[PDB]
Amino acid sequence: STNQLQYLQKVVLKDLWKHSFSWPFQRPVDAVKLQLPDYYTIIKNPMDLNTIKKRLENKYYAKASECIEDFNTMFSNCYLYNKPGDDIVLMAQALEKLFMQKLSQMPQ
Amino acid sequence: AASTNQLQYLQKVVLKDLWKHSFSWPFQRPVDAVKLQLPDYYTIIKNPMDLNTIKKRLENKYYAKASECIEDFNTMFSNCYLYNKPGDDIVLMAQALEKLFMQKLSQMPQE
Ligand SMILES: Cn1cc(-c2cccc(N3CCCC3=O)c2)c2ccccc2c1=O
Ligand SMILES: Cn1cc(-c2cccc(N3CCCC3=O)c2)c2ccccc2c1=O
Ligand SMILES: [Cl-]
Repeated sequence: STNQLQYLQKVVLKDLWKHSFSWPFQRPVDAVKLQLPDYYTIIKNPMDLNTIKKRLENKYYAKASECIEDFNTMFSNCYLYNKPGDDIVLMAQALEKLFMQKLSQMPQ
Repeated sequence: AASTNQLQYLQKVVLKDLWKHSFSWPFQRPVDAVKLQLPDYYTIIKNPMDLNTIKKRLENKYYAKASECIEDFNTMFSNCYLYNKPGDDIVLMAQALEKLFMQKLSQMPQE
């Protein structure tokens, strides 16, 4: 559905980006820059808001469910790599909460 | 009453179908950290959550909104991801359940 894909692009992604905690998720985790020796090894499918945004712009997704899967991968990647109480985890959870709320207002 | 309809859906459809999934069994009761010999689980997982706790809260009309129940579901999953490691079987198992959760959430009656 291009309608749901449009909502994910114009509402969900925009609103997550506006959130004050979005900045660490705004581009791929650059494991060389951040000195994370194991990240590319154990996180099999890195994902971020900018990749999702480019894919929606390029009409890469066929259904909204594939775009939603990328959002969930971005969040679970962060939980899987990090530890409870980490600040990055606290930011991801606030973003996931917002994501979960805006999905509840998805049309169709 | 719109919250009630969505909570009925969460109870009778989403929770039921996750429970039916072959990978649901480790999530059907709270993680028993004593039984499982997990010395740090209760220390670092601040709000443990499981399918039986959610089932009981739905049966006891504990939630006021569907969003509060959805929060417990997400807590169940992120707890698992946060405590465990990428590639763990329990993580693969939660990811399958989480995918089903999002699929059934997509058919939630907009009320
Ligand atoms: C989602 N996420 C994000 C960051 C993270 C923090 C600060 C900065 C950046 N930036 C900025 C541009 C490129 C870049 O990588 C990423 C991170 C750092 C250490 C461990 C885990 C994570 C993580 O899981
Ligand atoms: C969600 N989850 C579940 C289990 C897990 C596996 C097998 C059995 C049980 N059971 C059965 C009855 C009580 C009980 O605790 C829990 C687990 C084990 C080790 C580390 C993490 C986890 C985890 O994160
Ligand atoms: Cl209501």
